[PDB]
Amino acid sequence: KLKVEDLEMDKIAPLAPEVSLKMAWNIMRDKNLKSIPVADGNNHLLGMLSTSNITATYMDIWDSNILAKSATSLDNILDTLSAEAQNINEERKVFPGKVVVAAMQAESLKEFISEGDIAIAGDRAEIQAELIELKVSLLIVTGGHTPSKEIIELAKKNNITVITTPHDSFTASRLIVQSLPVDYVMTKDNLVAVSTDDLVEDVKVTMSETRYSNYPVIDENNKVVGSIAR
Amino acid sequence: MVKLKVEDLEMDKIAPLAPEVSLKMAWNIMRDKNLKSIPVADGNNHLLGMLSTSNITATYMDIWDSNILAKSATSLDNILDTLSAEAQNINEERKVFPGKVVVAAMQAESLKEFISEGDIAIAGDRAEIQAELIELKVSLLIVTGGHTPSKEIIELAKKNNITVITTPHDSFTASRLIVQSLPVDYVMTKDNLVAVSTDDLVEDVKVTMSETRYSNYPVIDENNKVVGSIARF
Ligand SMILES: Nc1ncnc2c1ncn2[C@@H]1O[C@H](COP(=O)(O)OP(=O)(O)OP(=O)(O)OP(=O)(O)OC[C@H]2O[C@@H](n3cnc4c(N)ncnc43)[C@H](O)[C@@H]2O)[C@@H](O)[C@H]1O
Repeated sequence: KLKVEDLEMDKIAPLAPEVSLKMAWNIMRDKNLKSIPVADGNNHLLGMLSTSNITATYMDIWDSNILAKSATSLDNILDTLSAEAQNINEERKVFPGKVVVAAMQAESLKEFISEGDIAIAGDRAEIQAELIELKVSLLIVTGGHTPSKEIIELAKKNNITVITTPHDSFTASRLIVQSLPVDYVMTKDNLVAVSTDDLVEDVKVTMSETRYSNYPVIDENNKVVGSIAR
Repeated sequence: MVKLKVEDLEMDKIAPLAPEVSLKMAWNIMRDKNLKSIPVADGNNHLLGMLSTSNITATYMDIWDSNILAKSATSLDNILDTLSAEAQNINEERKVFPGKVVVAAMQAESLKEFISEGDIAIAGDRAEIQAELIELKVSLLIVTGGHTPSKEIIELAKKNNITVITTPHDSFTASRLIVQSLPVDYVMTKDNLVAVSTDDLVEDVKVTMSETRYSNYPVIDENNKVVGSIARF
């Protein structure tokens, strides 16, 4: 009897779970993939990423602490904003608060911005200093202007991560969402894969139900070996 | 020979989207009706194109044209809906907002170096800022925080014919949401959309479907009205 491993399959390089949506989307376009598997370091299938996932994330109610819940990393934020770090709290993995644009006056920031927040700000030293004083978990300086040495020093002392992006505040706000790791967004449950072990006749029965265009293929050990079209 | 035509097949009747409908509204309809795509049609219900999550993603993920409101002729209505905003003044002779979207974070005097006649400015409660934005002849003033501006500012707007609206959202949120106001016809697949006609023979549509491997195809009738959608066999 003919098994799935006897079928020719599409080759498919899985995404790591920690890769940004930005990186993931660039890969999906580059290969013309509507969806792509996500796998761990041992190549075990973790989930699947598609533009259905990505759009739902963008269109559906934004959790305020989404960076925290996704455990979005600094490297993800830095690549996504084409940003450079002027100081890093190297003992922090996770940015716990909400993302806020520091559009206000310095004296007013207290009311909107609190400890652990991610603050997007411009090139005003006065504003930066106050955000540092408020213990934002992350200060994102927009406009491409790296803060003064004084500000950098204040941040070193307080262990505030400070980065600078060339993008203005509107664009940075749009971009930051694309920092999210794929594992936060992907389909995980009732992902339908097929095993190299499975009989084709049985797989026809399983494809009958589901209606998807593509199914990742796994081996005896749950490792991602490819995908096949219906 | 009597041959099976598309009209003989089972098809999904989908009410098509009007082209001016916002991405936000489109997606709510799509998500509700469990669609992965949805046809876009003109007033005579002729096919203009198709919307999928691939179009939407590509547009949302592309941050490179700060001028997309202009290029897309996004309507004030769409923006109002998307930002749950209310208008305080409207320039009735303007259909199009021609500049760039910009968060007005700076101090009043500095606004003039980033913000330019025709721009779309996202601004806070500060009346000083609101009035400089109006003097700079922004095409659209969006006030954040649900802070409907003062009667003074509204009258300054009236005089200079600056459209002004107010959203409950803060500036980060307004920035993140505003691209959802784009009309579907800016975003939809237009070129190389593959449709089938009711009177097409199923035989010949089987070939077409093998040449292109899309999962669904819009069906148009013998007078070119959108009559629904058929699944790949
Ligand atoms: N006639 C036409 N002419 C011109 N252009 C056209 C066209 N038709 C479509 N296009 C354009 O081209 C794009 C791709 O077209 P299509 O190739 O038709 O793809 P699709 O059906 O829209 O997406 P997909 O194949 O992933 O849907 P599925 O049910 O498998 O999966 C749906 C979702 O479920 C999830 N999923 C997928 N596989 C899964 C699995 N094995 N297990 C669990 N979940 C899975 C994924 O999140 C996925 O997003 C479209 O976005 C559209 O813009």
